[PDB]
Amino acid sequence: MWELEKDVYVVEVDWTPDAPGETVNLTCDTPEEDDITWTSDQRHGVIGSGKTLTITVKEFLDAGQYTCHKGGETLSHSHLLLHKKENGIWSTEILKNFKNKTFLKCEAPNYSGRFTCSWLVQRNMDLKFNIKSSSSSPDSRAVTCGMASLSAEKVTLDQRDYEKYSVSCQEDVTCPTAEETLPIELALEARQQNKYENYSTSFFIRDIIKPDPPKNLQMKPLKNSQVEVSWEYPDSWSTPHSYFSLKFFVRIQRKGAFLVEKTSTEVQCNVCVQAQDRYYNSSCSKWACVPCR
Amino acid sequence: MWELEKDVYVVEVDWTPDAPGETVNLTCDTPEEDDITWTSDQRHGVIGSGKTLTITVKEFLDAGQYTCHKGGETLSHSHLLLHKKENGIWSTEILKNFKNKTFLKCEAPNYSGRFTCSWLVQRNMDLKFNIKSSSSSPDSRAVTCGMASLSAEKVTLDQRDYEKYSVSCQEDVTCPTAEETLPIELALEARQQNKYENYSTSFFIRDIIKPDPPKNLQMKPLKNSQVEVSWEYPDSWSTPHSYFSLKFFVRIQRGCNQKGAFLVEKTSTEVQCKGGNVCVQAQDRYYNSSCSKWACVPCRV
Ligand SMILES: *[C@@H]1O[C@H](CO)[C@@H](O[C@@H]2O[C@H](CO)[C@@H](O[C@@H]3O[C@H](CO[C@H]4O[C@H](CO[C@H]5O[C@H](CO)[C@@H](O)[C@H](O)[C@@H]5O)[C@@H](O)[C@H](O[C@H]5O[C@H](CO)[C@@H](O)[C@H](O)[C@@H]5O)[C@@H]4O)[C@@H](O)[C@H](O[C@H]4O[C@H](CO)[C@@H](O)[C@H](O)[C@@H]4O)[C@@H]3O)[C@H](O)[C@H]2NC(C)=O)[C@H](O)[C@H]1NC(C)=O
Ligand SMILES: *[C@@H]1O[C@H](CO)[C@@H](O[C@@H]2O[C@H](CO)[C@@H](O[C@@H]3O[C@H](CO[C@H]4O[C@H](CO)[C@@H](O)[C@H](O[C@H]5O[C@H](CO)[C@@H](O)[C@H](O)[C@@H]5O)[C@@H]4O)[C@@H](O)[C@H](O[C@H]4O[C@H](CO)[C@@H](O)[C@H](O)[C@@H]4O)[C@@H]3O)[C@H](O)[C@H]2NC(C)=O)[C@H](O)[C@H]1NC(C)=O
Repeated sequence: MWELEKDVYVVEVDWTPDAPGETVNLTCDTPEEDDITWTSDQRHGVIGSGKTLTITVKEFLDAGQYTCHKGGETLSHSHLLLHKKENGIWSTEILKNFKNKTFLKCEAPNYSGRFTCSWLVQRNMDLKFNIKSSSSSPDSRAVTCGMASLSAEKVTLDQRDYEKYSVSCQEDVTCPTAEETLPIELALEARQQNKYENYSTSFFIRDIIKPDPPKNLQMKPLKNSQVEVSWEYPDSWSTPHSYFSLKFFVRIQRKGAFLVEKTSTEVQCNVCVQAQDRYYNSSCSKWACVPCR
Repeated sequence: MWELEKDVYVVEVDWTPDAPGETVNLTCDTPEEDDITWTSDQRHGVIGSGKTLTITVKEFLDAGQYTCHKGGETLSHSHLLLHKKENGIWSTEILKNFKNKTFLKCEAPNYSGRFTCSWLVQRNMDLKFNIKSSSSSPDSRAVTCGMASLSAEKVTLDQRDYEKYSVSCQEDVTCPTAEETLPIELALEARQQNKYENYSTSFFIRDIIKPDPPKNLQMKPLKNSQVEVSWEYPDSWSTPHSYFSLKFFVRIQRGCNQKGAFLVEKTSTEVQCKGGNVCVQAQDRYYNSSCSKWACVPCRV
C-alpha cells in the first residue's frame, strides 16, 4: 500500500482467481482509543471496530471511503484505491490504446518547450486524471502541466468510436539552440471510481514536432496556365526563421508532391501545401489549400 | 580603515590642503605587552612605542610597512595604503584614460563568455593588480578572471607613449542562446607603491564583441577583370553558424571603418578590381557591434 494524497491510499492487488489478498492495517488519526467504530461507503452498517482495522482487500467492495466513529461523532476517514495486477501485468482498462498499441500521443508546434498530450478513454464516466514529472532529480527536465480537458472530437478506431482527452504542458528550462541530451519522461495517473492505473512515456521534443499550416497562400498568374504560388511561415513557428528553417511539400488536389525550400514556386495546374523541418524528418503540418483558379 | 588582506589595511584620506587626518590605532598581533617598539620602512629609526601605536595619517610618509620590535627581534608587521579623495572625488592617477576618457576597454571574439580587458598605466613601476566580480549577490553574474600581464605593445597617444596591460576572463554560467538580463559588473583594484585606487565598469558581452578576421579568402577569375571572391567564417566564432549569423563588408584596397565598403551577407561575391587589394571585414548580422580586423588579398589572376 502507498499514499497518493492525504488520506487517500492505493492498494496493489493480484486479480487471479485464487490469489491471496493483501492484508492492510488502517489506523485512525485521533487520540481516543475506546468505543471506536468503522464503516464503509460500500457495505451497510458497521464492518469493524478498534482504532486499527485489519482487513483483506481483494475485490472492489473492499474499497471506498472508510469512516471512523465514536459516540455518534465522526472522526477521520481513509480512502482505498485498487491497482489491478493480472498475470503479473498491470491492468490497462481505463485507456484505449492507439493503432501502435501506445496510449499517449503528444505533439508540439515549435521548440519553445510547450506541447500537448492526448489520450483515449474506453468509457467516459467518473474519471480523474493527473499528470506530472515522473523523475524528480536535479538533472531532470522539469515540466509544468495544465488541466485535462474532454475533447469534442471522437476518434473512430476499428468500427468503434472513442472520446479523447487532452492537456497542455510547458517545459521549465530551455536554451533553444542546444541539443536535448535526455528525454522528457512523463507519467499519467488515472482514477475511475476506485480503480487506479498509470501510464508512462519518454520522448524528445524534436520527435513530436508538428508545425502549423502556412499562412497567406496567395496567387498571381503569369502566362497561359502557368502560375506562381506564394505563402509565409506560420506565426506559431520558432524564431529566427533563418535557424528553424523549413522544407515545404506541394501537391495538387484534383506521395506525388514535390519539395520546395523557397516560400514560392511556379507550376501549371486545388493546390495543397504542407510544411516540415528542413533539417529533421519530423511530422509534417496540416495542409493549406487554395483553388487553382 | 579596512583590511585588504592579512596585515594590509586601506585608509581613506581627504587630500585637501587643510584636512584633518584620520587617527587610526594599530595594535600588535602578539601576546607580549612590554618592551614593544615600532619602525617604518619610510622613516629612519624608532617612530613609536607601546603595544598600540596611534598616528594621524595624511601624507604618504605616514604609509608603508609598520613593524613591531622587542629587544632587537622583529614581531608582526602591517602595511597601510592610502586612497586619495580631493574635492569629493576619488583619485585616478595610476591609470591613463583612453581618448574617450574611459580607463578600461574590453573586447570578446564570441559569445562564449570569454573576454579580455586592457588598461594603460601612467608609470610602470611597483604595480600590483587584481580584478574580480564587483557585486557578490546571488543574482549577480559570477566571473573568474586570470592574472594581469605586461603587454609587449606600447600605445602612443597624443605625442607620448604608455605601457598597456591586459587580462582574460571567463563568465561562470553560460547558455549560448540565453538572453542577457543583467550586465557584467567588474571592479579593478590597482596598487602602486602605497597608493590605492579602484575602477568599475558594467557592460553586456554583446557590446564588446569583435570577431576574428574571415579565413580562406580565395579568388577565381571569370571574365574580363571580373572575378569572384569567397571565404568562410573564422574558427573562433560561436556555433552554430546558422544562429550566430554575420554581416560582411567588402572594400578595395588600392571599430567599423564604414566609408566605401559594400555589404554582402553571403560568403562570396563577384566584383571588378583589375588589380590592387580586396579587403573584407565581418560584423554580427543583427547587432551593430564592433567589426573585425581586415582580411586582405591581392586582386590578381
Ligand atoms: C573601492 O574603494 C572604496 C574606497 O576605499 C572601497 O570602500 C569601502 O569598502 C569597505 C569594505 O567594503 C568599507 O569598510 C567597511 O565598513 C563597514 C562600516 O563601517 C562603519 O560603520 C561602523 C559602525 O559600527 C557601529 O554601528 C554598528 C551597528 O550595527 C554597531 O554594531 C557597532 O558597534 C558600531 O557602533 C563604524 O564602527 C566604522 O568605523 C570605523 O571606520 C571608520 C572609517 O569608515 C573610522 O573612522 C573608525 O575609527 C572605525 O575604524 C565605520 O564608520 C564595516 O562594518 C565593515 O567591517 C565589518 O564587516 C566585515 C565584513 O567582511 C568584517 O570582516 C569586519 O570584521 C567588520 O565586522 C568594513 O570595515 C568602507 O566603509 C567603504 N568605504 C566607502 C567610503 O564606501 C570599496 O570597497 C572598493 N571596492 C572594492 C571592490 O574593493
Ligand atoms: C505507478 O503505479 C505503481 C504501482 O502501484 C506505483 O508503484 C509503487 O510506488 C510506491 C511509491 O513510490 C512504492 O512505495 C514505497 O515503498 C517503499 C518500499 O517499501 C518496501 O520496503 C519496506 C522495507 O522496510 C517495507 O516496509 C514495505 O512494506 C509495506 O509495503 C508492502 C507492499 O509493498 C506491504 O505488504 C507491507 O505490509 C508494508 O505495508 C515495502 O515492502 C517505501 O519505503 C516507501 O515509503 C515511503 O513513502 C511513504 C509514502 O509517503 C511514506 O509514508 C514513508 O514514510 C516513506 O517515506 C513507499 O511506501 C511502491 O513500492 C511501488 N510499487 C511497485 C510495485 O513499484 C508507482 O509509484 C506509480 N507511478 C507514479 C509516478 O506514481
